Amino acid sequence: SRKPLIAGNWKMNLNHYEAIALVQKIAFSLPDKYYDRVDVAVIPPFTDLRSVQTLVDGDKLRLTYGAQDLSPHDSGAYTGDVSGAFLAKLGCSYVVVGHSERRTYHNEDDALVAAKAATALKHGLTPIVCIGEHLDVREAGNHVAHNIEQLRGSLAGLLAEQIGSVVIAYEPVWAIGTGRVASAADAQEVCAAIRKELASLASPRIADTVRVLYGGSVNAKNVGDIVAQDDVDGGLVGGASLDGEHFATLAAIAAG
Amino acid sequence: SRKPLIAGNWKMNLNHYEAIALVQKIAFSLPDKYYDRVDVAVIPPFTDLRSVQTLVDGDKLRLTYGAQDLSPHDSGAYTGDVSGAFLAKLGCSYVVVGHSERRTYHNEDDALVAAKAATALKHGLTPIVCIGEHLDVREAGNHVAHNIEQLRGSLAGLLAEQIGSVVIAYEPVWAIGTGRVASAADAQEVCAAIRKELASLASPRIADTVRVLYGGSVNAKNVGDIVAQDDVDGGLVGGASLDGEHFATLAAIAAG
Repeated sequence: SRKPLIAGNWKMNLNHYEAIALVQKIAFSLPDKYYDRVDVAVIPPFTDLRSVQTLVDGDKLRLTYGAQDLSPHDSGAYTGDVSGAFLAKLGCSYVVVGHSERRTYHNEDDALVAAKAATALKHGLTPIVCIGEHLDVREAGNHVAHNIEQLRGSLAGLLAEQIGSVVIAYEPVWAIGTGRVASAADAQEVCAAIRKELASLASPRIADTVRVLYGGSVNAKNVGDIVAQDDVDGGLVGGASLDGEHFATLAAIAAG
Repeated sequence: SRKPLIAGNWKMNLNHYEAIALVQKIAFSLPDKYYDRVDVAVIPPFTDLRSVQTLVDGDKLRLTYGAQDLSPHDSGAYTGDVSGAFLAKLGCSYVVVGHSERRTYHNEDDALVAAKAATALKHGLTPIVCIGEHLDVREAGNHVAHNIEQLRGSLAGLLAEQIGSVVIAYEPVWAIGTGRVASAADAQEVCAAIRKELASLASPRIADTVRVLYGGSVNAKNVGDIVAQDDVDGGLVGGASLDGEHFATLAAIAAG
């Protein structure tokens, strides 16, 4: 089976002591037994990573953590940018690449996302490679093909075993601020097509190991229907990740 | 007089262990008498800031520190981005805005830089507002005017009193990787024109308090000539900032 993953994208929220308080809310809210059945990760801003790392390692917590971006380069004259080497040294397990906010606000195209994914893997990090279509594509009925094409572009250059080392997240961007709602069936249709394409880019065996997460709006009342879907392996969670009790509840549901 | 400022832009270099080692080397290397004569700051990657804060505060160091960028927003759905609220809580004194590398690699324009400067000030941070012309402009002889227009655009929206709370850095981008070399006289020409413009944008009294740094190649061989100039108040240092002894040496020279 694929072990489900519930990863909380905090976005640009929470300072370093707020970070510690949130991680403690989660740790003290989620019964230990659940970790054998679900992987649970927090994804704080860069500036919170030291604080989270030392809490998680110092208290031997079973939650893992990650970052929200990284440079396609390893080091050098890139003022403002953060290397995957730094994230690795901090013990990060995951790094989000290609989030729709970065694609939109920061002009990140598929090729850059692919480069970031490769660099993540060079530093032993698991990239969470995000894809998803806008409402115009969805309305045209071309959402499956568009997602496949975006996946191919965002994984370009990766070898089959490298594909086996990524996570994919499907963001139904067409359901953000448009008033549209993505159903569990909508999620399953795309995540099934993702897995079929991964089987081509790698192998069926490898595609069957890759976690494909839902990255739309997740809460306690919809998470179970979504993660119950055959090809959906968890969630890249937005706003609910900032409420420790709520986030713990998502993890418990995804576990069983 | 204006007290000189030597600020070390680490760029995308040094993990959190290396950051600690470097700051301790700097503190070991720079005699305490020098801080009454020069202000010294380190500008690490985001992921090193907590580590640097705890060392500075716990060792009661006289060096200060800052970050290499920030969002124009305070919080929200900006995956990957870092808030000036976070930087303030980490005890940063400075934040670099509009570094040439961000203008070139990340498409930041003067208006974005001005918004970042304003947001830095809202969080009690001193923005280091970077400007500088590329080779084509220098080769045309229009460099002063180009810099003054960039300065005006990169400080747009700031009130006269807020201009008193910024630092300016002149980057001779035309001499960065081109084979051209900027002299101390070249720095003084632009820095004097920057101050003249600050006198117009703000007032002559405010302009005489604003630190204007040189942000080209600074090393132990040229720092004295640079800081000797009438309108140059220090350096935004690159690669020499990564060697604790060398960096301490720069500060010592800048101090007398």
